[PDB]
Amino acid sequence: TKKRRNNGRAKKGRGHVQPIRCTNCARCVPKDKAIKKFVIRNIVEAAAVRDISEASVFDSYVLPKLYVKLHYCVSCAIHSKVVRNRSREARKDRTPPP
Amino acid sequence: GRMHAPGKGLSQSALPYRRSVPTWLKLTSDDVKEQIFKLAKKGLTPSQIGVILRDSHGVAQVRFVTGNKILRILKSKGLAPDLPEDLYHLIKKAVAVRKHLERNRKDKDAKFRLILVESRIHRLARYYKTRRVLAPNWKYESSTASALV
Amino acid sequence: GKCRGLRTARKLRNHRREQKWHDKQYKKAHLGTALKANPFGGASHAKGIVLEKVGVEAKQPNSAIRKCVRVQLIKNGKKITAFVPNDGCLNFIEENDEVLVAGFGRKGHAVGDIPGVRFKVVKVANVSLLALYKGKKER
Amino acid sequence: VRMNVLADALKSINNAEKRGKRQVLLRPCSKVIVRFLTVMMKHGYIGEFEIIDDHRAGKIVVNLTGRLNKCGVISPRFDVQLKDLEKWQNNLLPSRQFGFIVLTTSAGIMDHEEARRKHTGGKILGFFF
Amino acid sequence: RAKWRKKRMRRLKRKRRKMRQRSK
RNA sequence: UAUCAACUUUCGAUGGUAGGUCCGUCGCCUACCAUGGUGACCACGGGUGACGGGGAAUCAGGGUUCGAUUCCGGAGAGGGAGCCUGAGAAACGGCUACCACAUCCAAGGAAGGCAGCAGGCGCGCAAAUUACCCAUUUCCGACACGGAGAGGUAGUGACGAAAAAUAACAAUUUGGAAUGAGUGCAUCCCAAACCCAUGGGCGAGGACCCAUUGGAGGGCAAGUCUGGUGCCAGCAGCCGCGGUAAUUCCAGCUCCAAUAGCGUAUGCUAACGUUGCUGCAGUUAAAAAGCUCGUAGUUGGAUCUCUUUACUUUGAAAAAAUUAGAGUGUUCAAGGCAGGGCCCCCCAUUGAAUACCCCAGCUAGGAAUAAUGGAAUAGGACCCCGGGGCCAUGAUCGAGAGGGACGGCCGGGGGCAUUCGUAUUGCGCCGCUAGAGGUGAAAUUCUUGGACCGGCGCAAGACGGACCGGAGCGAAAGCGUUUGCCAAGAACGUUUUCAUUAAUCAAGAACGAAAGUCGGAGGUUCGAAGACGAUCAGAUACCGUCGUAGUUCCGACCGUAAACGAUGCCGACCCGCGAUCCGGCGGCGUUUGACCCGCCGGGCAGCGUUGCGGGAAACCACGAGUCUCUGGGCUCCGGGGGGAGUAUGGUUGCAAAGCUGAAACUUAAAGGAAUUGACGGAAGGGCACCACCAGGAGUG
RNA sequence: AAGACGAUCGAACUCGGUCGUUUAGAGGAAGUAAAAGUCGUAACAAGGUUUCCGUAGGUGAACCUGCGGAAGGAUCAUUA
Ligand SMILES: [Zn+2]
Repeated sequence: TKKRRNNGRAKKGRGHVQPIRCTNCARCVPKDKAIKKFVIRNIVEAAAVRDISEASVFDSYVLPKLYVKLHYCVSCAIHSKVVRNRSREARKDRTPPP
Repeated sequence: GRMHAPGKGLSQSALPYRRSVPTWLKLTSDDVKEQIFKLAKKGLTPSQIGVILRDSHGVAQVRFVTGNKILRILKSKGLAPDLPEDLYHLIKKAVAVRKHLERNRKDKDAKFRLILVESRIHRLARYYKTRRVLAPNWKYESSTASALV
Repeated sequence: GKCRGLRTARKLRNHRREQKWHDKQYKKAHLGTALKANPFGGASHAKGIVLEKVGVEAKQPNSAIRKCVRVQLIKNGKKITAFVPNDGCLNFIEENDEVLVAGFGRKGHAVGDIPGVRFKVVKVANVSLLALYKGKKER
Repeated sequence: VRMNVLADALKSINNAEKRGKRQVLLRPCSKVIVRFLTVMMKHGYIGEFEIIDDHRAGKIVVNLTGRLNKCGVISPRFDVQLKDLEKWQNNLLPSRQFGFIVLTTSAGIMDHEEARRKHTGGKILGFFF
Repeated sequence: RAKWRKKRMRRLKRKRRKMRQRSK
């Protein structure tokens, strides 16, 4: 039976999209079917940002961040706990989790 | 829907219920004929004849003032060609497509469109033959059509 | 959808003509096959000579030795397996004698827990097997 | 692309009647459609329809009274005689008490009871009950 | 896997052609 | 029946001329000439358990099947061929041959055709008596007379059909009372006999003058009855019954649709709307060709007193029988076409009819629908008198169909050439050092021949990220770095132009991801194959190192994908809202088109209601709605699951294989959707010193 | 009258071509029905390497892998 109206991808009005590669498994995943995850984290951890702050030779220097664009396949986005298996009625919620 | 194209677009003319001529038009039945004559001899198709008259001289429907349309006027005088201008541009497009295919060989979309252009030519000529407006021996040949443009 | 046009009597007739062949019960009765492969050749009964007395084992989940006989037809020389219907009537079967076999219920289909036997013997030695089972026509 | 104007006419009436509408707009008009509505209006299934007299195919706005159950066409227009007219009555009408089959005899468009009284058959257009 | 039933079938048909080719 | 697509003639195939021939026409034949005739509207070829029809069976309607079979027509007399006679035969219950078969011979010869009536053999599942007679019915001749196995009658006959016993009236078991079936005489009947039918006579109380056939678990009306048989024997069309308390089987009783019939096998019909024209299905159960073009075929926008076709009505025709069916008490009925009553009249010189007979042709109306068609260089309609006059002098459009022009565009549409960005990999130099690669772990491998790592670099080949979205474009496959070149396309705009030029489409064709194939270049990375390293009981794998073909480009092939929206195209109708895409339109503003509020037209989609419908449900407004209230048009395609996309044939291809495509046989399920449990090596939450943390005892 | 030339119709026979149809065959290779015996675990829960399509190669065996797909996936969703 058809589990999702969009078949688990964002292909509407098209016949084929460019496949991209995953991150933790390097699997060819379509661009619209990829599990996008824009990771933006500091270069230094919050537990070690104070040691780098006092060692900074300047007065006020904002530590930059790691802007990483990750792609996950369905089999890995669930194993990595990026996405979960929701209820039959909960799958229709396209709102990003807070 | 379109003949050899998808989509069911609706963009055409709507003639109003007024089967008359607006009073603010000062061009008589003979003055408009001279405008069609002076421009058809200049190398302008009847499709281009009504455009310039509508947009510069303000013509609405020559079929109301005159008992005949632009086609039956130029043919009664002898200023319009034998083959209609609609089929003329159908052959002109195929010439550009053929010349495009002669340089670019692996353009499959241009070759696909070439069949559609010719398909409308044969369907139109099939209506031309049964209407006695074209000779029954008239046949579109892609080799000899280059000089017809 | 189906063509409903007033001049589509030929299109409708030829379509139904070629689609009836996709029916199993129609194609088996309107082709050379299923008639020449049929040992009876389109007959209800047939006579034959008892060649062997073979006991075929029933299929799962049943367990019982179905008593049949390997009979060779006289009309075309084909060898079939007629099932001895009643109980203990296999002993009433004589060796190398004439038996009038007939179909076994379903037409050309094995009946019950028997694997492939689709024939049953009606008469034995020019007399009915049912009488031999009910103490009549002592032969 | 149309292949029938009476089919799209009675299809618009049948849908608007079931949707509870009081008036239905029929985009194409024709003398066969107008005489078809007259047979229904004469028997009390539709109201007074107004023909929009345009210099084109023409439009018709029918006043629906809700008394109609369904109006449909029989495509193609089969040739119905008088000996087989009783057959079409059992296949298209709900019962022998009501419902009419619109035939096109040589005397014009009429129902099946009028064609039997006039003792003449013709081509069948549709039905209504 | 129905695809390997098609893989073994094309492999059996290809062998039947070689047996039928040597009987020419 | 296309796994028969082209066919017919170097001997007639089509037509033309003349002639021959025959009763007569004709390529019927001959001769001279033409290159014709038929064909996707299915010719030709093949098959038929094919004589055709009238009809039969079954059917609500529509249909399906059957028709050797007594009537009509045709065909044949073992297979052919050729003749005689006659008005009529290519006759065979007449000949002449050959072929097949076979009889009598004295061995020289002669004589044979039961698919006529009986009968025999054979064949088989399958089908009567070497019977009696020209009376009916009629037929043949010289005919009142004679002849008829044509026919009539009887025997055999459970093909089948119509009537109709095995009691009844009583009693609480015995009384008569009523009648044949059977059994024996006349008469009738019959050409004689025979079955009857009739008159009396002889004729039943366990009225023994006796009814069986499948059943009794369910479907499906009838017993947890009785006993043994114990997954054995068996029962069972299907599901299923037996592994020592069987409602199934092996038997009794009893009971049940029954019934002089009743089971079984097979064909066929309904059941079956599981062949669907009426009237089915193709999102997920079997299924819309990957996509588009395209002829034949099929169906085609609106517009005319409210030239010929198709269509409807009427009559003759549209054999009889049969059927429907008026009429008639064959004791009734199946049937028959014949008879109730008054002493030679009386159903008014007793009957008595009719319908149906499809289709086609024929006969007399109507003019709705759908075609067709009369005037555009008017050889125009009429009247004049080959010149004029005369007419309202002759062209409907402007599709909520389409083509094209044209304007501003728009878009990953396509071809080709350039620009750029790195990265991976390879190499050189500079700098420091011993491990590095990789893995869950390990090892292969690279390494003081400087690996890995850092910089400056260099070279080659792929790729074109993030922007990039449930956004666009294209018929689909598919398409996103810059710039340039090239010719297309939808939508929108339009009082432009053309004026039904259409839609869908067997046959045919373009294109068609990837892999593969042939021929070159280039081979970075990846990487079929392959080697090796690990793991395991075993890995010919996943993991790792390395790497051929391949992956990249160029041309010719291959035409296959879960080519999917698992959902054909066109058209109408049928809900709402907020967004989004292109174009157009009109409105406060902000900003030098951008943004804001709307609206009209298509495009991808979404949400809500489907509890205005649909569906098995999941779900469906790119309808999967307007479907028993069934018919808008068209194409393709499905008929339980397997066998099997196999065999074979044709065909395409270099090959791999593509298209087309079976059967035997096997099977009672396969499958779809949904639900409750269980389970997961899935996720989440929660709980207990038989968990840990913190320790404390003790075990080992 | 027998008989004979020639023409014509033409059975039939001896050889061939073609079509239809019916059958033998050493051997080879499948299908189905049995018992499910051996081997391994391919699939069904993340079936323990997600499944599956097309294609190709390889492998005792189910299968493995590459390339391009599809969700009938365990994702209808992942943030300026
Ligand atoms: Zn991935």
